[PDB]
Amino acid sequence: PKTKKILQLLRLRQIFNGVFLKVNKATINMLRRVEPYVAYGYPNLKSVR
Amino acid sequence: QLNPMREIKVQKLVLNISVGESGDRLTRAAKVLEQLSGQSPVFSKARYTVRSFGIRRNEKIACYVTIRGEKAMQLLESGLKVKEYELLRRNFSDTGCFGFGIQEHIDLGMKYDTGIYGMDFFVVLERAGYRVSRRRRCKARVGIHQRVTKEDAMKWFQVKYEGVILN
Amino acid sequence: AKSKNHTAHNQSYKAHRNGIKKPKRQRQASTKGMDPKFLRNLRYSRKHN
Amino acid sequence: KTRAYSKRFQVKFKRRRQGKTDYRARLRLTNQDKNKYNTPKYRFVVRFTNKDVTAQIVYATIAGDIVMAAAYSHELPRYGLEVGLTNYAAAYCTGLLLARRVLKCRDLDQEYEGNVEATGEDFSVEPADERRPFRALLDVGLIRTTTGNRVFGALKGALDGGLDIPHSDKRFAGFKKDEKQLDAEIHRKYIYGGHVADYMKSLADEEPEKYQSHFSEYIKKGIEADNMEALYKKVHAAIRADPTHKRYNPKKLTYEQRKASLVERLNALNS
Amino acid sequence: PAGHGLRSRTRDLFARPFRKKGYIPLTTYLRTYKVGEHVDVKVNGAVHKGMPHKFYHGRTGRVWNVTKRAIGVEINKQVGNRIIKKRIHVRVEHVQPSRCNEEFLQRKLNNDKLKAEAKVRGEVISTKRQPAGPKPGFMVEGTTIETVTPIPYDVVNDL
Amino acid sequence: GRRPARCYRQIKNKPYPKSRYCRGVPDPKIRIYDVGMKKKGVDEFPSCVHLVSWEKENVSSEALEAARIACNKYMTKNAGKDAFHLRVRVHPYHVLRINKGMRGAFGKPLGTCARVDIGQVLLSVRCKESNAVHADEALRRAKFKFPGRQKIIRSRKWGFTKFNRADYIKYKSEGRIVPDGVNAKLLGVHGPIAKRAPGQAILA
RNA sequence: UAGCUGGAGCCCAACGAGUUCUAUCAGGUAAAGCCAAUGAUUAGAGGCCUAUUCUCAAACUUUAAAUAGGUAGGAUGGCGCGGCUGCUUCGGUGAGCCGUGCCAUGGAAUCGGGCUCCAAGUGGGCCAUUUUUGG
RNA sequence: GCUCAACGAGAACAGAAAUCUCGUGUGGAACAAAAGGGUAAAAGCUCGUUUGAUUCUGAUUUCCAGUACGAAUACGAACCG
RNA sequence: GGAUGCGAUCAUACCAGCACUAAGGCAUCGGAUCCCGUCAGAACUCCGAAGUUAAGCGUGCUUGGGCGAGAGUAGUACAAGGAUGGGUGACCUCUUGGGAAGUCCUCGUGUUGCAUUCC
Ligand SMILES: [K+]
Ligand SMILES: [K+]
Ligand SMILES: [K+]
Ligand SMILES: [K+]
Ligand SMILES: [K+]
Ligand SMILES: [Mg+2]
Ligand SMILES: [Mg+2]
Ligand SMILES: [Mg+2]
Ligand SMILES: [Mg+2]
Ligand SMILES: [Mg+2]
Ligand SMILES: [Mg+2]
Ligand SMILES: [Mg+2]
Ligand SMILES: [Mg+2]
Ligand SMILES: [Mg+2]
Ligand SMILES: [Mg+2]
Ligand SMILES: [Mg+2]
Ligand SMILES: [Mg+2]
Ligand SMILES: [Mg+2]
Repeated sequence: PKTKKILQLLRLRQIFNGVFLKVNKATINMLRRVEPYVAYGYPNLKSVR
Repeated sequence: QLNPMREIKVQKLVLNISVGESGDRLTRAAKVLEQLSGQSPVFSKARYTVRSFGIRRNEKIACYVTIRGEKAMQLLESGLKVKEYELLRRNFSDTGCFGFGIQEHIDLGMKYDTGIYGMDFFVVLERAGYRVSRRRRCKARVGIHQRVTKEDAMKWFQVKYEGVILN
Repeated sequence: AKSKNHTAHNQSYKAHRNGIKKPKRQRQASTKGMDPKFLRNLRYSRKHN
Repeated sequence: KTRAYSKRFQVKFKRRRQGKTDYRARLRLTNQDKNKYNTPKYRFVVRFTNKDVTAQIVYATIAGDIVMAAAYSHELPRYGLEVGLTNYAAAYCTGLLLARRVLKCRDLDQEYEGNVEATGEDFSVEPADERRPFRALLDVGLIRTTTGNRVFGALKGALDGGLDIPHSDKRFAGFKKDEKQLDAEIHRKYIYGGHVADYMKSLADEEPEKYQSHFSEYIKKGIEADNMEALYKKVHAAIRADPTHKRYNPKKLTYEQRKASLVERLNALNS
Repeated sequence: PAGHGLRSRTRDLFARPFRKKGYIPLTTYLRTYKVGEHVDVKVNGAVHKGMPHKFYHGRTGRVWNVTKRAIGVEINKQVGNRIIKKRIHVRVEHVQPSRCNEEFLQRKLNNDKLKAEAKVRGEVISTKRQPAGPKPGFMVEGTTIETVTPIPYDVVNDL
Repeated sequence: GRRPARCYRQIKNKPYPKSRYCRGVPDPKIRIYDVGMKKKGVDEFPSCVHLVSWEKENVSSEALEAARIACNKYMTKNAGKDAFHLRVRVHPYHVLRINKGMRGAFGKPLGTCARVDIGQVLLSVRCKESNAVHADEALRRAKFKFPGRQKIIRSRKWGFTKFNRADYIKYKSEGRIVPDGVNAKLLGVHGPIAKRAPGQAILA
């Protein structure tokens, strides 16, 4: 249930869905709890565009 | 130190009589202390049931009295006279107190022909300032330099009643 | 025949279907149970406004 | 003692270890109803030393007690009383002086003038129905509250001064246990020093040698047993008129002094 | 009732802290509580009047009533589907003022002062907290660098 | 007789000591824990070997006594009754229950056993360096009495103390070790200065 | 009987949230301790005592986590001026409330639309990672 | 108002335990009862006065359906110790 | 640099053993008519002011015990999440996070309010 709730606040309700997250302590500790369910990194301009 | 406050005086003298039962013996025992002090003696109850001594709980078995002033000075003088001024080294406690016994109160002077009775003499020696340990407010210990120990108490008996400590 | 005695299994899932209901925050909280002195006095002061 | 004893010992409050405060009594004296909020409970603190009488109006805060007004016996010579500064009479004078001082501070002295002549019986200043009299609670401390205790002499003085102190008459000097009532005549005698004056008469005649040594400062000041009533009567009137670094101990040693001394002692044992 | 008494399994909960028994300090007794204030509930086992049930130990709530020797405290309790705002009266010995809004109360005063300056200067500002974020770039001078290496395993020194 | 040790080998329960709540507990089989020269000075035996358990399991009082006897007998015969000190380092404090259908199955005491973990020392032998090889053989014979896996480890300490040999000798030269049986307390820099003796007071 | 569910609606759109962050409370489980109290327990050393020493505890404990628990993070706030009280105070002294004029850039992140009625079925459960009792 | 268990040193009968005295004493005692908490100018012991173990209903807590009963707590309105 | 009264915190403040203190205040101290009080003016109470700093109180010292803060123990013990991880198992690895406690060593031994008052 905790993993289900966090992935709802990140809007990741489906597999292979992608979002942009801005970095701060609040968001990073949210991501650590759903680490096994997710892959993330730092995008570049080509990726964003 | 030769401070004039550091003089040893008798704080009080306690005469104990321990009969072990209640009845005419205790009442005649109490009267002897009435004669020798002038104040009503206070009885002491038993605290345990002991078959060997034949005493039950809360039974009047003994009586005693506390004397201070010149009266206790004269009683101690007459009591120590019965010993002919011959105490023992063991008789002195290390807190500055000593005692002895009297087999028969007839040697104290009173004829009392109440009966035949002895008594336990105990005498507390103290200096001034002992009030600090007995006053209600701001209780405190009396300080080692103002305390009476065995050395002073034994010296006090030697030079006041020309008494000799036996070994 | 013996049966099961007690379990909390599925009870918290049942409690979150209509997820835990917080009472409605109302201005003017009820004065019931307040000490009757200062309650009648407040009533008298309002009456004499 | 053992180190296990020290490890598990809990120290009492500091003023309990000093034997100066009954914390059960102080709790019931200072604890205020919570629906009275920051309204303070005032105390009427009366303390006797071997030579002085201390009277204070005190209320308690977090940082410590705060005094509203204080009075002492040793300042009574400024008004006219120089001897017997710890008897029932001077206790009455101290209580009267403190009561006059507080009423001045709160602008209540004119509104509440108590008994201006030390009546000698039970008194309570009647509330004026617009401004109630100042209310304080007597705090006696560790003394034993006996009948005729000087703390009730100061209580009587504060009552005559104009303060509202919840009390009874069962402990004034003069109350009879076998009759359950107070002798206001005997009380007035104590308030004006009659019990002391009777002793002087009961000493100047039969034992003049004891009389001189006992009441020495009375004689040296020329006070006689017949001037006491006028002396205390003038003091009460006078109070109601104008009631208003070389170091000698050692300091603690420093680290560089403590260790320097230690090197010398350790070598001395070693050699 | 019904299998468990009022103070059941409170052997550690209601015990006093170590070497902290005996007298109760005067600070406990002359703290001031008003309606709307926040207080923590902490039972102490020497005071048996006004004792709250063991559930409210360690909970923070609002003051809703004040009496002579006690205060009314409002505490949330989850009972199945919902939260019930429980209202209990507790003696002052088992209650302490809460610091759960101390940082908020000072910040509100400061935000008022900061927005006051923006009024004088004519600017528009935020005074809104922001979580800790990514650090900006920076340089470190050439200094000593210590080399860290895996250590060979030793059987004897394992214990 | 009694159940085979496999029935109680694994640590499954919470500790169940003999106490006021557990009564009627038969006594342990092992009553002696030190054999050989127990009253031997700390400066005599610098050699120390250990039998270290590498498993987390129960060890019975029976298995402890059998190992003690087997370790002891080889040492006395092949090295002398005077040349060693052997110490059992585990005490059986756990009570095993036996339920002698399933209604009211809580069991009565069966026996006592020790609860041991990985790295826990089971046995210790202190001797001289000339007999250190015989010490490994007696510990090797002892390990056949225990269930599971055990290792024999050459300790770095001097005898039964907590001091390494390189530092026990360094302290001894400096005059800073007072021998109390086998314990060899290392005196320091605290306590009354008058409590020390000329040569036994050290700054820092 | 309450909970879980459907149907009927109705009332509205700042309010919230099976989450984090900032701050602040509470705890005695793991571990540890016995060279600290209670209890158990091996051994020597020096003079019953002293200083050490091996090993322990669901119904022992000074210390004491991780994970979980509670609270708060403004417009339902604040400040003046003026009133009311039969409550409170020595006292406009306080506690509140009433009226009135001003102030309050929305007070961390992320996400997002959310009062009453009537009733059904259910009230044998089972399995798995981790913790855990009896055997 | 007082301080308990226990210990140390003392006093004819009287010793391991009869009664008295001084010193130490964080509770190692006691508090009807089981166990756990709690308490030292007390909540323990001794003495003095007493009947609040009283009247009227409300509210809250524990159980909880958040019903009842039992038990408890904080007020109010009396009358008392 | 001191005190006294009433306190706050309630050992950095306690405990043990030693040493010392101007002025003042405290205190010890003298007495038992009166109030009061006991077997006992010891205590409590009342009245005093001959003597004393002996005690108390205050301050300091000790390679003191305890208490408090550090460092270290130690990224150890334990523990949240993950693995179609290793192993016969007991258990243990790695990955994303949190993170203790004795011994040992160092340092410290109070701060402070209101009123009056001494230098
Ligand atoms: K049970
Ligand atoms: K084996
Ligand atoms: K520990
Ligand atoms: K222990
Ligand atoms: K049903
Ligand atoms: Mg089944
Ligand atoms: Mg069923
Ligand atoms: Mg009292
Ligand atoms: Mg029931
Ligand atoms: Mg099991
Ligand atoms: Mg436990
Ligand atoms: Mg454990
Ligand atoms: Mg249904
Ligand atoms: Mg009990
Ligand atoms: Mg009751
Ligand atoms: Mg006298
Ligand atoms: Mg002195
Ligand atoms: Mg120290």
